[PDB]
Amino acid sequence: GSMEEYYMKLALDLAKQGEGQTESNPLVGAVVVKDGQIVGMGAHLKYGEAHAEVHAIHMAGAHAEGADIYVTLEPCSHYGKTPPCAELIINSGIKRVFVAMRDPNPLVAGRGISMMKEAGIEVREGILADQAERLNEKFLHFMRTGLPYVTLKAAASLDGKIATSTGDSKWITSEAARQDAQQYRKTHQSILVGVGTVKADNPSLTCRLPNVTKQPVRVILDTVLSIPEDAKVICDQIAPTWIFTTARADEEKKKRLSAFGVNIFTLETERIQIPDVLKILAEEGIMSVYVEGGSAVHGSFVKEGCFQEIIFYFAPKLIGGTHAPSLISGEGFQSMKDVPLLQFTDITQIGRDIKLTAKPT
Amino acid sequence: GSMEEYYMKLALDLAKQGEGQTESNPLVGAVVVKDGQIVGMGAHLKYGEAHAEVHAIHMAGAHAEGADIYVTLEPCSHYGKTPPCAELIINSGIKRVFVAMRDPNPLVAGRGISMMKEAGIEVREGILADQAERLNEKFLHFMRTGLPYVTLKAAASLDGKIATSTGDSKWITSEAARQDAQQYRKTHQSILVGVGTVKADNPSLTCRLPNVTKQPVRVILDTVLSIPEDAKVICDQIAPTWIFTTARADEEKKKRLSAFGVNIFTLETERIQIPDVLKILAEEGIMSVYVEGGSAVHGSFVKEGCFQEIIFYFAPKLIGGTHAPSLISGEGFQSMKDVPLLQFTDITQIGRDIKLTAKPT
Amino acid sequence: SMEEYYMKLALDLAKQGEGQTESNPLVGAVVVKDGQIVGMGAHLKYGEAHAEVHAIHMAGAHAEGADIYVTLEPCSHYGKTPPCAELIINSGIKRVFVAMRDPNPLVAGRGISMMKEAGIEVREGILADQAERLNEKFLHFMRTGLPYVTLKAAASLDGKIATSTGDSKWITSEAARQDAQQYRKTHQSILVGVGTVKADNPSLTCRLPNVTKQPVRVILDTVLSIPEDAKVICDQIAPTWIFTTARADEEKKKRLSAFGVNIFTLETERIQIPDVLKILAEEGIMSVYVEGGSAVHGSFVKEGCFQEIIFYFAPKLIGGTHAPSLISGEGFQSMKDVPLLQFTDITQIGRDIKLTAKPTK
Amino acid sequence: GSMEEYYMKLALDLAKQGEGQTESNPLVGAVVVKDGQIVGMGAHLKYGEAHAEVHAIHMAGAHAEGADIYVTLEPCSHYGKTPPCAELIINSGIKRVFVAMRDPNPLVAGRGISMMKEAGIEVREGILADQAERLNEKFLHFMRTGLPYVTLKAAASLDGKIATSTGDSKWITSEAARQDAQQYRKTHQSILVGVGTVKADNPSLTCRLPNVTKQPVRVILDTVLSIPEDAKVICDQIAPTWIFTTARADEEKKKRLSAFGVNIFTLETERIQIPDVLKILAEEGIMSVYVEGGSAVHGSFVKEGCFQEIIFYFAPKLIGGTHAPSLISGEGFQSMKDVPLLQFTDITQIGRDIKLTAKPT
Ligand SMILES: Nc1c(/N=C/[C@H](O)[C@H](O)[C@H](O)COP(=O)(O)O)[nH]c(=O)[nH]c1=O
Ligand SMILES: Nc1c(/N=C/[C@H](O)[C@H](O)[C@H](O)COP(=O)(O)O)[nH]c(=O)[nH]c1=O
Ligand SMILES: Nc1c(/N=C/[C@H](O)[C@H](O)[C@H](O)COP(=O)(O)O)[nH]c(=O)[nH]c1=O
Ligand SMILES: Nc1c(/N=C/[C@H](O)[C@H](O)[C@H](O)COP(=O)(O)O)[nH]c(=O)[nH]c1=O
Ligand SMILES: Nc1c(N[C@@H]2O[C@H](COP(=O)(O)O)[C@@H](O)[C@H]2O)[nH]c(=O)[nH]c1=O
Ligand SMILES: Nc1c(N[C@@H]2O[C@H](COP(=O)(O)O)[C@@H](O)[C@H]2O)[nH]c(=O)[nH]c1=O
Ligand SMILES: Nc1c(N[C@@H]2O[C@H](COP(=O)(O)O)[C@@H](O)[C@H]2O)[nH]c(=O)[nH]c1=O
Ligand SMILES: [Zn+2]
Ligand SMILES: [Zn+2]
Ligand SMILES: [Zn+2]
Ligand SMILES: [Zn+2]
Repeated sequence: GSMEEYYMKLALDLAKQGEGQTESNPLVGAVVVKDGQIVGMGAHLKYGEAHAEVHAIHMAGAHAEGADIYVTLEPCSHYGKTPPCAELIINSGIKRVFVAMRDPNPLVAGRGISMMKEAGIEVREGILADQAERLNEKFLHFMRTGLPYVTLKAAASLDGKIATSTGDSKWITSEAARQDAQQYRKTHQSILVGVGTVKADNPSLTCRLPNVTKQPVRVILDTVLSIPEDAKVICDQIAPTWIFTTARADEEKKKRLSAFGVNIFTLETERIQIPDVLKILAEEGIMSVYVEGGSAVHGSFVKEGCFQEIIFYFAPKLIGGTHAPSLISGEGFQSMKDVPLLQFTDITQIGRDIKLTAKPT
Repeated sequence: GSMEEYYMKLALDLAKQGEGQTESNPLVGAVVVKDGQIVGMGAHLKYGEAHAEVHAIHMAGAHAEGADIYVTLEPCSHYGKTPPCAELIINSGIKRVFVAMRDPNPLVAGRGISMMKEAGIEVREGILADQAERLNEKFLHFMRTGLPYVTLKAAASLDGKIATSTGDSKWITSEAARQDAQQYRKTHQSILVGVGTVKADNPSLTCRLPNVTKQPVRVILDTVLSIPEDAKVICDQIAPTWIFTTARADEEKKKRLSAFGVNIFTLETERIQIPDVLKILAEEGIMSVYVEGGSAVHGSFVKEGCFQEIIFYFAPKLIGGTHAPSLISGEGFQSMKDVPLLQFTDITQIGRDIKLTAKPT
Repeated sequence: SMEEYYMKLALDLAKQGEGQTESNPLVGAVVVKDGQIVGMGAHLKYGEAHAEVHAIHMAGAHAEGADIYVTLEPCSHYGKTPPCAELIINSGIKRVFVAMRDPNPLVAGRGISMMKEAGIEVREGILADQAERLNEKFLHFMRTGLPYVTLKAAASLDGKIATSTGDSKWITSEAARQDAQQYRKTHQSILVGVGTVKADNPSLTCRLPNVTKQPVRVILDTVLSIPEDAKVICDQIAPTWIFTTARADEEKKKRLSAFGVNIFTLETERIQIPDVLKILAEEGIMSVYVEGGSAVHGSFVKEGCFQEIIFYFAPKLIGGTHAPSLISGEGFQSMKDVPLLQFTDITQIGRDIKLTAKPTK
Repeated sequence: GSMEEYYMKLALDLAKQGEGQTESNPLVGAVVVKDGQIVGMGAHLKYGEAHAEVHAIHMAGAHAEGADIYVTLEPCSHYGKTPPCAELIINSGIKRVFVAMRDPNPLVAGRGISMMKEAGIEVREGILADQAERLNEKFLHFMRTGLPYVTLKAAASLDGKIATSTGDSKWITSEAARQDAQQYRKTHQSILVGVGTVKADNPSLTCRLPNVTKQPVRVILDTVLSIPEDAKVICDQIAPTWIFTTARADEEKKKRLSAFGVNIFTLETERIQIPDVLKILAEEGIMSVYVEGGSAVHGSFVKEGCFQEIIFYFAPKLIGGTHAPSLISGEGFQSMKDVPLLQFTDITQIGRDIKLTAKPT
């Protein structure tokens, strides 16, 4: 093993400790070494609070002076919700710093390294950038593309059906699978679904796990605003509800809905385009979207190539039926030469079910 | 551990040396031990020829006197193509017999143990029973139930499509996967497909893997003989071809295909009944069937509940589209409370694709 | 179990302070609030903030109502600053998880009761074994009052530490000697009899990639016949302490003191191991890595003063009736008087085999 | 991964089944393959009985005509206890022959391969020669060197003492490891010790494992024939007892013992030389010798380099004692550069003891 590597490693593991506590902020670890001895360690633990460097340097005490510091992400240079870390590093008299990777965030891009270099501080980057990458996939993708990180999820029988030819779907996959699916209602800032789902299952789309601290944004794709006005996603006040329609939506009805706190987004088109929906979500602050329902909705996402992750749960059952609804509705790909290739990322059993996850290639 | 278990293990390993050589006969092994030494070893190597016991007892010679013998399957007691092995055992002076499991057929079951018990021989049962069962899974099924061991095989995209909405399916699963499937055209006595597949692809349905001892019987399902005599099995019958048709199956055709070697069967009904087909083959000495033909065919087998194994190859590809052929078509179950629950027995990544195999409860 | 997850994190945090705490034990601490990790800490510098202090300070306001996991009983005495148990009480923490109690019989349980008395819930035992391993040597020193002793020896497969001519330069491999180097990092002192210094003139220094400190080199030299030009007396690389008796020459002791050598004069005719151990403890040496000295080893064994024994065997055979064996000296008279040890580990390093054993109770 | 070597692996496995029934004869296996099918199998199961090729060809019946045969050893062409199998192969109609390795008996070797080739049989050879070599390690050694295959076994403390300075040896290693030691008194044709080991233990050197059959030859090294007139070996009558002595052997006493069944070999040297006794022993048919003698005896064997294998049993104990006897005494090597390098073969714990086995390189 290496020594500069052991330190960046410790920083990555320190980073993991904030997983799911930092909301929109990324996971970050910081470890200060002075005279070959660890004197400070830190991690971003809570959104809106001290960053990793702040904790590490404050712990470092007076050994901060002339010491080294390893950060999994480049020290921020902006005056946002927290003061600049780059500034804290230079004002604490840190000799040299090691950054695993640059913060793609528009208002920090490379700016944090320049701010420390011009102050004489030696900056080195690259150490374990691969794992630093695996640490904040969503945040990163969002900062680099401007579009939310999209995950598509569906449950189905082993022969690919999502219900019988009569629409029965009461028990396709076990409770263990459903419970596993709930994790995603936490790693994602929003749950996305078509109104067909609301009309059919009148879901709560809210997370029913333990660490309830910030319900996810519930997005509804409703082309002609036919959503039932009595629906949970409208009269439960449990979480933010955003609906996307077109000019074909009824003005009066549209006024009644916002009266309940629902935020409507009227698209200047005839058929809700997925790409416009994503861009708008990104612009409102949504960094991740968990697309749960609408085989047609999944179809639009798959056809336009707007997904980073695909997650299917297969049950050891066979539904059959020529007219039984399949996993992906909509247009579809004409011939094989046009169908995109994906790669399986994880195959794991959950109860009696199988969970296959794949990603674009 | 146990020495008894070692001998039975050895017998089991000897039995396998005849795989794919014993035809309809089950694999069987035997080892004779005298005064703690191995003096005889044997297995069934050729159909219609000596059984394991005949080989082992011969090799043992005078050592068979007062010795023990371990056999994987109950020693025959009838008069097929070899005199009763129980008699051979009795007259060799063998004192004790270790039997893994009894004979499948309900009429000849235990008749062997009884004879030997009558002659004063000690018969022990159960040692490595489970492994003996796996060695002749299909055979044991045939005898025990009176019907073929059915295996349904299919390959589809991750979203369960057998082809694009425009019939294209030229590239779904990897060649490595297509290759892994060939191992089934070797372990099954028959391969079954529907005429739909015949005219759509014009398959050979022949085992290409290195072993070429005999040709899996090519069973085709037709209803009116729309099968293009212009190709496939018809032309150059590399192996036996059997077609199941219905009364209204023309006349000049029915007696025209018999002109080659095609054995045409004709069902009474107007609707080809699966349970009738499996019974017909069971009569024809076919002990196992490998079904890969059309989604409809699989649908029938599934609705009828006539299958012991399901093997699905999933490619990391999303074909999508409504009207894109799915894995199983036809009737299917309308109520989710009527969908039979199966169990996954093996997950295996093959090339880029995933191989799922489930068996019924 | 989240309990174990948090203690494990506290344990891993404690490790970061290895070799940086002098006589202070390694300790980790993590503060959890509403299911979230809000504070982390470990003792990193001798004479500086304890783990509980870093963790609690990081937790900030979140400490109120929070949970804290600590690998060792929080101190409870009143020195320059408030004890850690008092800190916890003040911060508003409602539950404490302690892996193990203070080793000092006079303090054990003191911090616990101090915290319960303030209405705080205290749970003990979580990962005690690991918390025990973390400070093994420290714990032993604190419990018995003597240093933790490891005896190490390299020898041919037949028990010889050199040929009959004294030739021993490399019986074991480079890899094996490099491995043994590790114990020079984990012990505060390395010990040998003068014989080793006369025969091999070793430096007895720790030459690992990272060495912020050198272990005290202790020499047992009855008559003070050590060569004044030996490395241990001239390299100035590490402290060198010698134990002699009254037979030692005063002017020589003066010459050696001028070189920085620490000489202890025992009031006995022979050097007693129990006395040197006692004097080393009085000087603060909690661990001793004993190598050179078949006679030295013999004394440590006959007196029963070792906690662990490590033998490196080489795939070699050196004969010799006069070749030196592993443990010279008196030895046990009868096989019923020989204490039974227990193999703790068996590993192969390069072409050699490393065996470690510890006595039994 | 080829069928070519699968068949040979099989033959090897078949041959393994006669282990410890072969006696002097080597374990051999044969597989007859006709038109891609295993039609016959065999192995040498009993001494003086049929060779592998016999059983296999018989079982192959008429399928032997124009078939192949894989043998783990060159088919014998001489008339020993049974006729020539090479003759058999030919007269059977078999055309190809795969031999794994040629015969060791120089005069009796080569012929087989030649005898066959002379009949038009294509003889390929070398397949799995590696495995075939370990199968009969001792046998091949004896035939290739004319010397017995030697094994040195010893049981000592972890510090290399085989007794206390009092001579007390009342069990260093556990009974479990003592029983593990018995296995060798079953696989070696003779067990050897020095007279010292007799007039200080009066062992019987007899075997005590189920199915004892023949009892190994007991060889004693007695320089002056001072062996006690009454000793379990002299008068037990359990097993043969050979003694090697010199000129200084009392003629009277020599005669007495000869009347008791003891065969005496007098050497014309002043001291007994291992190479001479190993030469005599081979001449008398002894192919292997288990040496547990004494440290002096082991020293002689090591010094001469007269051993193929060394097995040491170490107990989790420290005996100590500068005068306690060591593992290998005698002259031994003066310089580490002179010391021969061995290689660790196997490391296995037996109860609380450790069993090390090594071989010269
Ligand atoms: N039918 C199945 C699923 N289907 C469930 C529906 O998608 C349903 O709309 C959501 O679970 C509603 O979320 P909630 O009311 O807010 O807790 N999901 C599964 O994982 N397996 C199945 O078998
Ligand atoms: N289209 C695919 C499959 N398609 C299977 C079809 O039924 C096809 O007609 C038969 O496999 C043809 O057999 P033959 O080699 O001509 O004798 N099967 C697969 O495992 N993967 C696919 O992509
Ligand atoms: N004789 C052998 C050993 N001998 C150990 C002696 O005590 C030797 O003086 C020290 O290891 C020298 O250490 P230094 O590098 O000068 O600081 N130790 C080993 O690991 N293998 C052997 O063969
Ligand atoms: N002393 C020990 C051994 N002692 C080995 C001696 O060679 C001893 O004479 C023989 O094992 C005696 O066998 P028998 O009485 O003739 O059946 N061998 C061991 O493996 N462990 C020990 O502790
Ligand atoms: N969490 C984190 C960083 N976060 C960077 O700062 C943004 C958050 O800024 P703020 O509004 O002040 O909280 C986020 O967008 C990211 O680009 N930087 C590094 O200093 N170390 C840290 O631990
Ligand atoms: N092959 C085999 C057995 N086969 C038993 O006999 C049937 C075959 O009978 P036969 O027509 O005479 O070959 C098969 O149905 C099974 O129940 N029995 C055991 O004696 N040992 C053997 O090796
Ligand atoms: N056991 C064995 C062979 N044994 C070879 O024959 C010798 C034994 O001869 P015999 O005295 O007749 O049993 C032995 O020295 C070995 O070299 N040869 C091969 O034919 N196949 C066999 O299975
Ligand atoms: Zn910052
Ligand atoms: Zn039979
Ligand atoms: Zn404290
Ligand atoms: Zn032969």
